[PDB]
Amino acid sequence: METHLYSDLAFEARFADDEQLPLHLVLDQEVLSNEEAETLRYVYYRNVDSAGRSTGRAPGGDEDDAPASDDAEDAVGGDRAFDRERRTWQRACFRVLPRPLELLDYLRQSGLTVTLEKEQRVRMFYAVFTTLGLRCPDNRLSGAQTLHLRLVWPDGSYRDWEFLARDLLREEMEAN
Amino acid sequence: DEVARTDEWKGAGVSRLREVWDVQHRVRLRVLWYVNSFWRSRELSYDDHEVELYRALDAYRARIAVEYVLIRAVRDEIYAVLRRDGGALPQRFACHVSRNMSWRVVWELCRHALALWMDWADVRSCIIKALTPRLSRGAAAAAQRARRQRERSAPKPQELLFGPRNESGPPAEQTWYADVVRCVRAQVDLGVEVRAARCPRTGLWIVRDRRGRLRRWLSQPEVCVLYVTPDLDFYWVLPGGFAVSSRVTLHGLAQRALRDRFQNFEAVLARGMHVEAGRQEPETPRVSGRRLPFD
Amino acid sequence: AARRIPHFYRVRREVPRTVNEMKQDFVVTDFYKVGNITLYTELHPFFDF
Amino acid sequence: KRDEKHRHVVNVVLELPTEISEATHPVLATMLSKYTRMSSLFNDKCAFKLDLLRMVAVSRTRR
Amino acid sequence: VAVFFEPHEENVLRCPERVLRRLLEDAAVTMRGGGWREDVLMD
Amino acid sequence: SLLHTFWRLPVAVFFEPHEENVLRCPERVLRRLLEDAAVTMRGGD
Amino acid sequence: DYEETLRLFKTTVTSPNYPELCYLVDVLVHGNVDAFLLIRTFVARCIVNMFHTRQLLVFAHSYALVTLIAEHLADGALPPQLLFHYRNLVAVLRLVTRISALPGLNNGQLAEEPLSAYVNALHDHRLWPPFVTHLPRNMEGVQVVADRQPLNPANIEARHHGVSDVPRLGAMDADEPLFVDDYRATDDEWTLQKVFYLCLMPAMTNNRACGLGLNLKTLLVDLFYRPAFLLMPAPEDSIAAQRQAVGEMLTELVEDVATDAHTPLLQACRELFLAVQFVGEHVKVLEVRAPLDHAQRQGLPDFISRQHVLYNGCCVVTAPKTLIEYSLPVPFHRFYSNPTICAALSDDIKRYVTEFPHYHRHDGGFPLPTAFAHEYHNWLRSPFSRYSATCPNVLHSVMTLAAMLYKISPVSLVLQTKAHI
Repeated sequence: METHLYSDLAFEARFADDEQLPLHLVLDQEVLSNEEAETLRYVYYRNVDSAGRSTGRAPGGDEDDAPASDDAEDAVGGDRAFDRERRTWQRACFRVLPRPLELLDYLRQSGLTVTLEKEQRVRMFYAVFTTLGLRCPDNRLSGAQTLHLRLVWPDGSYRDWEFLARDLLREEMEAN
Repeated sequence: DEVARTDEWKGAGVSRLREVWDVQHRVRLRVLWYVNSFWRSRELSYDDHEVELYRALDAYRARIAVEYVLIRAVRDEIYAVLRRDGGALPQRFACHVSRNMSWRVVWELCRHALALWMDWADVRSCIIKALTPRLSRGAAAAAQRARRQRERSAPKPQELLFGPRNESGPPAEQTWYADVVRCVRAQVDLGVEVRAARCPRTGLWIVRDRRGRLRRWLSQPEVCVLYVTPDLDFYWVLPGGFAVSSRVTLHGLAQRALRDRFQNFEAVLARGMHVEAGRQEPETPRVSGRRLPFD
Repeated sequence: AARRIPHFYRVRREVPRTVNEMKQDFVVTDFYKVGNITLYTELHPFFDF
Repeated sequence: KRDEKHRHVVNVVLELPTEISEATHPVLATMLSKYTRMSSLFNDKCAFKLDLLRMVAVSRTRR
Repeated sequence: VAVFFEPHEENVLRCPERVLRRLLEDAAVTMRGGGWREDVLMD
Repeated sequence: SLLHTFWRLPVAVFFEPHEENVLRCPERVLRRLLEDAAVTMRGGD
Repeated sequence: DYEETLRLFKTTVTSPNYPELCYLVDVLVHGNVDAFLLIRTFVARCIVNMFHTRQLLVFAHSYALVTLIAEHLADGALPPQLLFHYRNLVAVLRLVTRISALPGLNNGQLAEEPLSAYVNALHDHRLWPPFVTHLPRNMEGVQVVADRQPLNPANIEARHHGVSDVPRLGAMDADEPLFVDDYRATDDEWTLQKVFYLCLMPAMTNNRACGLGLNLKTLLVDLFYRPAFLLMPAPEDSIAAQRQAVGEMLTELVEDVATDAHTPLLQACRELFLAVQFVGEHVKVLEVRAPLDHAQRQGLPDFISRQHVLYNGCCVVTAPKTLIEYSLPVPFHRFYSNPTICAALSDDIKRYVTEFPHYHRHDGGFPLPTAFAHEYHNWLRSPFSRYSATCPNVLHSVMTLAAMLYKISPVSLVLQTKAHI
């Protein structure tokens, strides 16, 4: 749970420049296997706006909008395009808990107090705690914003999923 | 004395626990909300106008189609070149054949195989695996170097007699990826790795297992195979080694879409990695539940 | 699945026999002989290979 | 007009003989209102026939 | 004893016109039908 | 349908399947494969 | 001593003249207590007639019917000896569940589970009976799949008996929503059901049973949609008139088996008709995915056990003959894949077996479809099928199959070594 606290402080420190707010997640056997959880190297996230444009690219478009050319010597705008694409991903902190646990009981074993509307227990073989940043530049955030989650393992393989802001925030934002 | 942020973070605690699925409903994860997050103090506005969601869904649809449009491009190219040459196709892979065979039924089996491959092709097909290394950064420079080596003029006697070694050409054995479709019991194997070399006596292609054994599915009548080379040349081969040859064009897609869909990842320095590049890695820094933690 | 069951048998092709099934027809004494092909898989009492 | 809808759903969907009608069968009369609102599934007459059968059965039970 | 013709570069296989027209009509069907998989996923 | 051939005469085969590929199959097997694939393919707003 | 009852069970489950009406009653009742209570009088007459005129105890093929007959028809509706046969069957199940656990040492619990669940898979809730009638109360770590993905609570729908439910009847052939009976199976009856289907049935039948589903939508429409049943009063003119009234299918199914000197054919068919309002849906096959317990998960923690079960179906011992058109054979388990029944019910399977006569055997060597053919991920593998193929039809064979289900985990090891087994 230290990862969530540190990430909250870090995002608070960076909010003036980044305009990204923190989002705390828990992962278990429903998203990754035990081996994948034991060998995880990095977690990366990307912000995508309502128009399908990634945050890290130029607002007015790029040379990348042009069609590809089938020329091996050109690759696909090779080095410059590779640099532009890599630039849009951002790295997040994470910690792995490799043994079966009950989440609420674990949180109460730490210093946290827990008070839910319904206190149903949730049991998981393992847990990965990570925090992702969601971008809100205008101090407004649109429900159509999309967020991507990437997990990377030592051999360089990766797995991607994407989420849209409505599912993440519908009742939570309406509550505030 | 003052109070630390960690103490109030602990005492304030959480009050939320919610399950969120991804857009395609493949994966479910839980979100925790802390009542002491700085998220609370901001003056935040939120709105979900319908047209923005509609546009977002259209963009998401566009993101998914990138692989399937490429597969369809390969298929319609196959049909176009087949129409262009009037259905007459030459042997390109080494295999012995007999004039007494009823080639009409193997034509019919080829048609069935085309239908089945189009039914089963996926993101893990040989096309995507073959083009993915092209997106790596070293790829463009390597292609420039290969072209400059390929077309240099013949050495004069001086350079043969004096100075450096002769510049080595490309290796004779190549690495290809293939999609294998079997009809008799419907089964398609996508993205299989194969080694291709050209026979000396006749300039045909010979394909081998990565362990060196000969791949034998030219001899099996019920299977057709699609090969893709790193130069993005593809062969659609029906048994007997007779093939349909064309190039995998991809100018129907923007650079951004292909690139951001499946550009390869590149690592950053972390625990256990040598600071020098290319060194032999030590053991992987696993964190495990079988053992006591090292501390 | 229930409707597709006839379609599986519609094609008259036999299927390979699984290795675990092949182990069952050796008698108690010739299981240990060199004629038992499957011995290279019998590594652990509690697990299958 | 509910008359045309009732006659259609009685003579085409249910395919009932002329001997049995809405006047003679109170269960059918009660069921007609529900069936009319479901204009689809009319190509699947078996669902309506089976539902009528089970409604008659539940009518005859001792409860 | 079975006898075979050994491989070469100039030996070709020819499609009869019936099979060719069947393939072409299948191509037209596939082109116009538009049963694209991304549509299925988004549906 | 019939293939054209460069070599005017055929040759016998003296090699095992693990070193050179040969397309050989009886006519009956070809017909059976054809019909089995035919039913399989179909088996697979 | 239950030798006589088990002998009669052996002779009835292997008889080729087992009346196919029982399968129809089984699929209609489908373990519903209210459905059985209405049908009770029909079952008593059917049992007495079928025992007297044919030397075999009837409705023995179904666990639910056997238990319901045992508990509900003990009031005096049956002669004492037949009731005692059914009581002996349920007592045999109790004896098996007595041997399966270790009562002298199975106190306590470990990681939320009874210590008995660690010892024998017969008590573990992750193992399902091959034929399922209700969902289990315990699903704490198990997923069930109907089409492609595990069923969420949103995808599970509750049946509504006794009221109009035509949209459900329209969806009978669909797969994504699963309709349940609003009951849930307790752990004890779950274990007893597993005993009946995994231990008793294959031991007595020697792998010659099979599962089938009935197209009961069309079947019931073709069977009961008559003026005789529609104009049922809140006419028994003559036998021939009743034959013409009920139709050929019903007069073949019911007449000599369920009618009586005090109950003509027409009112017997009317009695059968009253069960229709429960009906249920068509047959479907479900896949069960479950990681093992926290002791068996030490090695290979990513292993997911795959397991296939039959819903809305029934276990049959003979191929039905009157209901051939409406019957579908479902070979889904190495205990229930009898090639003879499948060949009788399906022409494609008949051609397949004709082409490959060696597949006709009953030792589990008959090829299952590729969907079901996951040998290594199943709980029961080849040795079970071989033993049930060779075993004699005696009480001991049941208990041997029960004891083969003892688990391998270290907890099971310490438990059963401490008992000096």
